[PDB]
Amino acid sequence: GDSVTQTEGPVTLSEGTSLTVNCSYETKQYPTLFWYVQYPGEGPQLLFKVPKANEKGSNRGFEATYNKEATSFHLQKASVQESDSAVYYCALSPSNTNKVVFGTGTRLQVLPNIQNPDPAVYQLRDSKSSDKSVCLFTDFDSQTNVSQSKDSDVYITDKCVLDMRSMDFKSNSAVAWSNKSDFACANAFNNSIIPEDTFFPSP
Amino acid sequence: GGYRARPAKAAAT
Amino acid sequence: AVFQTPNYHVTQVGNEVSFNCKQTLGHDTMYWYKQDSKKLLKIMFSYNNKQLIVNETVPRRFSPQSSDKAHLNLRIKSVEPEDSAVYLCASSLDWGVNTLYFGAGTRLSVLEDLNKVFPPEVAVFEPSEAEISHTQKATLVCLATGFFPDHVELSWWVNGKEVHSGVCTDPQPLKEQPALNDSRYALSSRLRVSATFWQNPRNHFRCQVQFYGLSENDEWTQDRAKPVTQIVSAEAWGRAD
Amino acid sequence: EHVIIQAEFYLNPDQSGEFMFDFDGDEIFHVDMAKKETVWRLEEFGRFASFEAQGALANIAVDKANLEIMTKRSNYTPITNVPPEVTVLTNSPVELREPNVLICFIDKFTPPVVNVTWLRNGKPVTTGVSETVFLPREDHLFRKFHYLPFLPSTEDVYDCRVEHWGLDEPLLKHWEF
Amino acid sequence: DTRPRFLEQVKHECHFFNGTERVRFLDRYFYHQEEYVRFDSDVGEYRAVTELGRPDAEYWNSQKDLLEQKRAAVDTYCRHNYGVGESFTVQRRVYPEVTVYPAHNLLVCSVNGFYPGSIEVRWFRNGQEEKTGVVSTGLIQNGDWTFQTLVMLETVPRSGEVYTCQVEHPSLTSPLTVEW
Ligand SMILES: *[C@@H]1O[C@H](CO)[C@@H](O)[C@H](O)[C@H]1NC(C)=O
Ligand SMILES: *[C@@H]1O[C@H](CO)[C@@H](O)[C@H](O)[C@H]1NC(C)=O
Ligand SMILES: *[C@@H]1O[C@H](CO)[C@@H](O)[C@H](O)[C@H]1NC(C)=O
Repeated sequence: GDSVTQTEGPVTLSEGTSLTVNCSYETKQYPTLFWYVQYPGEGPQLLFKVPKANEKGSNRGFEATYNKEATSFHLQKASVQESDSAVYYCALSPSNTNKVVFGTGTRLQVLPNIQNPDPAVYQLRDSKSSDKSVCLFTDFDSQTNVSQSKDSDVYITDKCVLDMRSMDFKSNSAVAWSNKSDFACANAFNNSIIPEDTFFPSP
Repeated sequence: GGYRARPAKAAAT
Repeated sequence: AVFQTPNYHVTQVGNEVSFNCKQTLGHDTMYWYKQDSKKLLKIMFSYNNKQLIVNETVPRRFSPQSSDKAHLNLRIKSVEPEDSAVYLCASSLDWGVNTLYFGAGTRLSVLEDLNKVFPPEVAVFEPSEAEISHTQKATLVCLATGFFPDHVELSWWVNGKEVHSGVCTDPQPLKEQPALNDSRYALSSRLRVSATFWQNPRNHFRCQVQFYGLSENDEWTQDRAKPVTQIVSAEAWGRAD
Repeated sequence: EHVIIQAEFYLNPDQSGEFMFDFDGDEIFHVDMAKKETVWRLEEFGRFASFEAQGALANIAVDKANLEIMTKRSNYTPITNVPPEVTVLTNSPVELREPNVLICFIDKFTPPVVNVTWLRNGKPVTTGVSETVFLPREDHLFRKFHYLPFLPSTEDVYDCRVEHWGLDEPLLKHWEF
Repeated sequence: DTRPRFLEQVKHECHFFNGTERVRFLDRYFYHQEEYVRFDSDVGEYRAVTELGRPDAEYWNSQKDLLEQKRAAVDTYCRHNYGVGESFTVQRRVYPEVTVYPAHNLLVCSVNGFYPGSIEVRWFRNGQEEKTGVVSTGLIQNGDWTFQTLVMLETVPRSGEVYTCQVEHPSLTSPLTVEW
């Protein structure tokens, strides 16, 4: 019956890049089209809607054209911000009754452009109320991809963007830990392709 | 074509 | 607004679960949607002024109910493991084509064996002295490990107040044993401050993980403490060196 | 130039409702509440247009709940009966042994509940008779059409008997020749 | 059966002038036959016609998306339904049957089974129209999307002068004439 097909898989862009989320629909009635955005920790939320056949919708820099001839509703934005990281839903509903068909949402992850990269792998400790010792790979630019550990007793998380707002500072960081005695921070991120200038202090 | 219905609104209680 | 309860719920196969929703927009039509890990958003029921219009769900397993136009409740008679999902409540002005207004969502986890539910173990790790002398910054790391299901809310507390700046928490956990189906999870979080702030002994840092688990009414027949909804924390004070 | 009206009503305690579209005084379609089907006034209309009957059932359900609310607001003041004006005529000039149709026209009445029966020589006739649903009016009373296709004869005599609560005895309109 | 009856009525009216060029929309609610609340496309909001509808007008106007929906109703509901059935309602034309017979100091012209109801019927004496003694039954709606009308002529049927009934209908490009 009524169908909606939008871009598959996660989309990862650096901020400032032009975004295009393709949406194609197939319906026998005359529908109204929607875009819904779902920010982390919230529910879906109306971005915009276009009731008539060849108009344009826009909100928060996003824009999509109801293309009746092509049966498309492609979402576009000329310069994505880091605040746009969310799941975007292309939705269809006939104009005579509210039967809303959603597509498989596309997760958009917008990464910051790190101005002054300073990649390094540090070791942390605690009150040793935990037999682990964590390693921290931090201050690398957004190009670096953190590979998941292929050792069963070694755990590596993915890169995470924290924002120190008072000083306009963004940084990436990934964490690796293990209880093995031969686990060291020098070999913790061998699975990944890290910058050659990465800084390893003498612990 | 497909006819269309203005929906009935629920009155205030 | 659209309000849903509960936010989280974990239960065993064959149990009964009850969801409740209220919308304050004055709308006539309310909806229940099922959202899975694959981010597919499919309708289950739609009510318009206490009358059921749409039913796309498995017959005889669910039991919606609406005594009022602003209330829409869902009941699952026997939960199967495939019912684990996020259930969203929505409202629209009437049954005609309209904007949908959603609630926050109810995360349901249906498990075959309630003995695989574990609370997290929380540990905080003090900043590296090398990072302090190289970047003049200090980032603490929090490890919440060994918990199941994935019903946690991590937060950082500096001097008794919750902080959000300088905080990054993993959007997804990582399975400790990715092979097993009901593997226990791990979660990391970082709090980064200036070096002078961490080097003040009068500053107190606490990582807190809110775990959502069982209830005091739940039958627990094991040697462990019951993995009830609980808060697990780890703390660290600043260090002049 | 033109007027299109979507007319709905629900009546208590009879628990009866209708949903119809009106174009310049004629019915485009109505929704059969029992069958949950769209019923076009002219069969050809169903080939060029369509209507989702489920939307009508939803609207009638809202009018039923609203009626209980509106009845409370008025402190349970009932409808005042209004008797109908019945007129019997023929859609063509009558000719002996030439098929034709008698039209019983019930007009200016409320509530929309009627017992209409055709009488040929004082005896009821139900073979071939047709009827319209209750049609709206600008004064918000109702009107209705009943059709008896007949073959004109000098022997036969016809009558339209209408029973309403605004009347006492039934109203009976005559036609012969 | 003499128990009281209670009637609720809802009329969603679409009024068109010069086709879809000028459109008025009316969302009307009735208790028995009294209008208690009404949305007028020209007003832009629900207003209570009587104090019986005072609670609904204030409640409905406050609902989110209500005014945007109702103010768009002329384009989204009235103009849409116009084109859904324009080909068999506005454009419907049925040509009429014209029958002339006496009934005899009265000659009658019977026009039957035409659509739309706009019609003009004249009576010619011989070559000039008799505008005196003509009575019309009016426009009668058969209820089956056809109309009929009866024009009478209180004339003296004198042999040798022809009598012609002339009808004019939007279904015909030229007038229709029938001679006795
Ligand atoms: C309704 O009207 C009657 C008088 O006809 C009055 O006695 C009564 O108090 C009013 N209210 C109710 C709720 O009956
Ligand atoms: C129609 O006839 C039934 C059968 O006796 C009766 O109950 C009902 O009151 C009648 N309705 C009217 C309007 O006369
Ligand atoms: C009706 O609208 C059309 C639109 O162009 C116009 O040409 C025409 O003159 C209008 N008719 C009247 C009577 O205003």
